Amino acid sequence: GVDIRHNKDRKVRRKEPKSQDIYLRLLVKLYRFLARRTNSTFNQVVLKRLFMSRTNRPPLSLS
Amino acid sequence: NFAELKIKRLRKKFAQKMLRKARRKLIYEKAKHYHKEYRQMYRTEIRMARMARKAGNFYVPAEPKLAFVIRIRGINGVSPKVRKVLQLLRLRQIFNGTFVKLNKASINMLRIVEPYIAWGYPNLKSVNELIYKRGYGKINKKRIALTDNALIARSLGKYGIICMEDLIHEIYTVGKRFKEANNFLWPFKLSSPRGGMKKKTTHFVEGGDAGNREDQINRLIRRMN
Amino acid sequence: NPLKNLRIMLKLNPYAKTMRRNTILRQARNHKLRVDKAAAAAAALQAKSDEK
Amino acid sequence: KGKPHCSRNPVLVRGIGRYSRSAMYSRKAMYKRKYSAAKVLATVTKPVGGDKNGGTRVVKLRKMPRYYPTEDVPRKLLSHGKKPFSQHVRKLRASITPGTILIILTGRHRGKRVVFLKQLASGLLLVTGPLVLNRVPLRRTHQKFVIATSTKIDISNVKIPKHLTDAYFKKKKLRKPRHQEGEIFDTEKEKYEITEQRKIDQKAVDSQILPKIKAIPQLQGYLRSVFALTNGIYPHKLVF
RNA sequence: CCCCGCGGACGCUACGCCGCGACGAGUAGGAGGGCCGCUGCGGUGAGCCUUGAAGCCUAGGGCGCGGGCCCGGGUGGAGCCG
RNA sequence: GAGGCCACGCGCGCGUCCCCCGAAGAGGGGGACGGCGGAGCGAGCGCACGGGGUCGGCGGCGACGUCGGCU
RNA sequence: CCCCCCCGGCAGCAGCACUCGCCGAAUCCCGGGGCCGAGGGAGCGAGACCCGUCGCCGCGCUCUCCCCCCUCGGGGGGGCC
Ligand SMILES: [Mg+2]
Ligand SMILES: [Mg+2]
Ligand SMILES: [Mg+2]
Ligand SMILES: [Mg+2]
Ligand SMILES: [Mg+2]
Ligand SMILES: [Mg+2]
Ligand SMILES: [Mg+2]
Ligand SMILES: [Mg+2]
Repeated sequence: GVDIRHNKDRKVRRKEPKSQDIYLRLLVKLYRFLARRTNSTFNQVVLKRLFMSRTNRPPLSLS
Repeated sequence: NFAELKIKRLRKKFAQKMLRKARRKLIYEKAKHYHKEYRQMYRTEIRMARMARKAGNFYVPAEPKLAFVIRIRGINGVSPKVRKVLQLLRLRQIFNGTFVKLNKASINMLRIVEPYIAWGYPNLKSVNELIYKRGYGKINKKRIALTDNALIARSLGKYGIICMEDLIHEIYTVGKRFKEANNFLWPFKLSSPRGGMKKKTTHFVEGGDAGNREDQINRLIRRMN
Repeated sequence: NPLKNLRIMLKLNPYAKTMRRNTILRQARNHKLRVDKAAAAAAALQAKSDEK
Repeated sequence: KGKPHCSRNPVLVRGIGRYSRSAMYSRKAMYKRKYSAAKVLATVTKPVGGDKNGGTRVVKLRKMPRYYPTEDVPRKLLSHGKKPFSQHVRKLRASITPGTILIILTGRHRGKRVVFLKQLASGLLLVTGPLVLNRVPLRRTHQKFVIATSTKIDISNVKIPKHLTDAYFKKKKLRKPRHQEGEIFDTEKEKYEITEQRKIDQKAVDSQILPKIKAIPQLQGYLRSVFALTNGIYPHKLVF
């Protein structure tokens, strides 16, 4: 037996969009490839934002 | 451009091979120098004791600066302070071993977890056996076996430790980067002591196994791994 | 396992080969010296017992 | 090219040479042997013959496969060892020296005492407890399944024939060419035949082993007897 | 400038495939997955079926950790399933 | 001056130290070390304590009696 | 028999006359029994084509020349400044 705690083992985060939008899934494929094969952290941020929900992607006003 | 690119790849491979050869020669000579240092220290202790006895005085050796700590009791019914100190020593399992740099703070922690551990002062042979047979690195939070020197070099080369011999030297003679070298090592997962223990529930000085046995930790290690 | 696998130990520490070779040569020399010294002691005993 | 030389680095322990890198450099004289600078036709042209068939034909060897299976198996990795049985080193127990009396533990010659002659290329022992004594011909046996006793005869300076090899003693079979389905019994030839060559070899070996057996008293009686376990005796307490 | 050879395994349902490391008790309770199961509806299988459906029986052969499922034999006689 | 060890082995020029004569203790002639200086390249066979097992080893037995089927 | 000697000498030496230790950079060699064999495209090279005998690591021989010791070209050694 090992003296560890298992309540925080599974990190709760989006690994994919919960949406079934096929266009969104295609561009998630594109940015998954770009984030994997480039060192640009911008691609990583964009991919994790694509995974997000609508409340986590609020609309941006023109102003 | 085919001949030119062949020349380019041959030159690159040859430069890489020469670099590997130079690094291997450096590793060999560092190990030789470490051997010289070890025998110098071992003979120096004997010589100092001899001159003190010739003069009729007493030579008190330096208090040991390295300890090996083995957790001997299990994980059931442990008080919170003992549990916390064992976690800070990285002994979360029975028959787990860890090298500890000895000072006031570490010794007081060892006193706190005294009933749960057996600790002592390992010798050069014990350090060699532990690192070579059961040495695993914490590389990218993974337990990776130390099967190549490149694994040590990629994680500790910024500190000058680039081989098994450098790691063993830093562990044995407690160097400047002992904390980094020791935390790089995964805690040793030792077997059950072959031949059994005396009594895990009492102290070593009262016929048991817990607490500080001075240099009998080497006997324990030989039976342990 | 190094300490059991010679080439694995040499991969991790190339100086182990020269240490091991020096140890083997030294042990052979010391064994020969002790054997010769014991044989000389036995021959001296034979001479001092059958010196006539 | 030059004549191959001996190793010049004597082995003192397996994997370790007696001399160091610089010592072997000086022994090899690498200081002056320094060097800086300086197929098979796949297709064959054949005259096809016949008028206006062109000149010749460029016929390739190893034509491409006619058929491909629906799926294959990936090739294995590489193991840097695992030599074939013919290249294995053959180990012999120190108690088995030429002329030792052995005890057979398995087979139809179970419990018989035979004479050891030599180890063969496969590590199998060649024995002949002489056929006039206990009906054991020149025959192979396995050193794992024998007991080496302490009694020995000096079978030095006797001539074991050179053709007595593993290929010589290998079993022979008849079945099964020109026959696929068994409606008529192919049980013929099942009577193994002792070859005249085998009889000649047996006579030649025994004619020079027997006088040395008769040289010591009642060893022939010992070889005629078979080994057995009496109810009082135990193999771990027995000196062989 | 490849060519005496015109040739060169598999893969990548990307919701896929592959690698490495650590870990695995569980009531009340929470969550995920279910190519677990029942009934009916929209699609689809140029699906199955009187040369035998459903159901049932079976010392028959198996698959899955499991929920369960497939196939053989018998009975049955008109519907059934992915 | 009648042994052991070295994971020491190309030249040229540069530096550092040591040696000789030193006719200003100038100037040349020699050793040792170098991490210094603009210029491409070793290949060819093997053995293996070498990124997880192979044999390029073998034997016996097989239809109305036996072989295999951990369910 | 015990102690001090004016002082010892020789051999051995934690003894292969089993009195009493701690050890191994001051440590190596060999052998036996048991359990196991997971993985499966490792080729910067020829532009691969018989199934990559491959990488790292440790070695041997040749592209130099003399000899030495056994076999009858083969095997085993000393090197060669
Ligand atoms: Mg567990
Ligand atoms: Mg839990
Ligand atoms: Mg308890
Ligand atoms: Mg036991
Ligand atoms: Mg208690
Ligand atoms: Mg659970
Ligand atoms: Mg001793
Ligand atoms: Mg396998």
